[PDB]
Amino acid sequence: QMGAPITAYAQQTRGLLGCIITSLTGRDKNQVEGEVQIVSTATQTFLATCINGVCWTVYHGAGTRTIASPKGPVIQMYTNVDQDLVGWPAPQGSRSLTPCTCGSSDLYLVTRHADVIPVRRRGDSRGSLLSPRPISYLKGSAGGPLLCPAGHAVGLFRAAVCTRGVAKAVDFIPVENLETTMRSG
Amino acid sequence: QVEGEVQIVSTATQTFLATCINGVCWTVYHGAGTRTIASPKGPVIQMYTNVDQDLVGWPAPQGSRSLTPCTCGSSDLYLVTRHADVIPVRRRGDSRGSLLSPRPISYLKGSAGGPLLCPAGHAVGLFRAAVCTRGVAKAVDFIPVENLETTMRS
Amino acid sequence: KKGCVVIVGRIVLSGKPAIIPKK
Amino acid sequence: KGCVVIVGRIVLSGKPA
Ligand code: NA
Ligand code: NA
Ligand SMILES: [Zn+2]
Ligand SMILES: [Zn+2]
Repeated sequence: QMGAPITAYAQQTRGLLGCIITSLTGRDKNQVEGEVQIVSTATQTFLATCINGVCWTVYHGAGTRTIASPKGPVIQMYTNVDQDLVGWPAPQGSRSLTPCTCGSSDLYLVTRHADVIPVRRRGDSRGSLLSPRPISYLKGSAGGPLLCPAGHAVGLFRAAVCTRGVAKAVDFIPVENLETTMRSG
Repeated sequence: QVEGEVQIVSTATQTFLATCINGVCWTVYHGAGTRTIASPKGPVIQMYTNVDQDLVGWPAPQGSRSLTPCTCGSSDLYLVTRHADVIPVRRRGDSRGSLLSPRPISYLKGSAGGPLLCPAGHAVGLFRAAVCTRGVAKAVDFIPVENLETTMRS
Repeated sequence: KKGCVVIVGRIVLSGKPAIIPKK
Repeated sequence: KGCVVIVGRIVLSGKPA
């Protein structure tokens, strides 16, 4: 692989109207590809990351919603309001990332525009942008992955740390919280 | 239409690479010289010419995309060849890097002007020349992105 | 009930540098 | 003198058509 070097591309698969209809029916026949899915509700759009066969995203984006699938709506396998996590089984066709095991502190955040931005880990759930960006550049990226140099999942982007519309750091959900969530359940 | 950051270019005598960074399509002077670049509307003249840094640039052509410069300072580089091969390179200095696994010189041939990327896929520099020992490339000379930025500011 | 979350796109990290095929 | 001509393109992410 996912890194060395990390590169990403985005592809749009559904328009506004199609999204609404699919949201109501809960039946999505579109083919799936990739590690990260760009997802949307009626009020917002964000990201969902596949890790170890599970499609994870932020609770603040997905709430308790089901996910549209070829077989109709799919209920979440995991839910953790306190940790701001939700997980569904990874859609057929998707590819999963695997958790980081190298403990690196040099992270790379993948945006909804498929840009890769370097992030220096400063704590369990925070990292600073090497080069700050306007908050608009990060909008709709929550639920997206923070990868280590080897392209393995270190955490999921939760919220930016802004000051005057400028993102200087990011709060993220470390992979560890995913395990804790899966055991809770 | 899919866009590329890297162009495979050629003159009547040689073939090499060009990389788009910051709206500019850059390459090596030793390859392009003072030449213009072709376009559907005729020749386009160089925007920049830096013989000393062995650098030249034209406006980014159609079907291209600009690559972001590296700002992480990593020493783990990755050189992209004209064949789309990725060569891991360890940064040894401002404009120098050693291949993790040496390659026959032919493997790098025609790649000058191509990019050296960091772990984030950003531009650390442009491949300038292979450093060879009896037909084996063990290191590379490159133009740091900083030089590109400087050239523009000029 | 509420409506479903819907996949409207995807981001692919597994792609490697490639020469763009000439149509 | 002759122009430099573009004979091909490379996309770093591998994005397909
Ligand atoms: Na990639
Ligand atoms: Na990208
Ligand atoms: Zn790792
Ligand atoms: Zn970098």
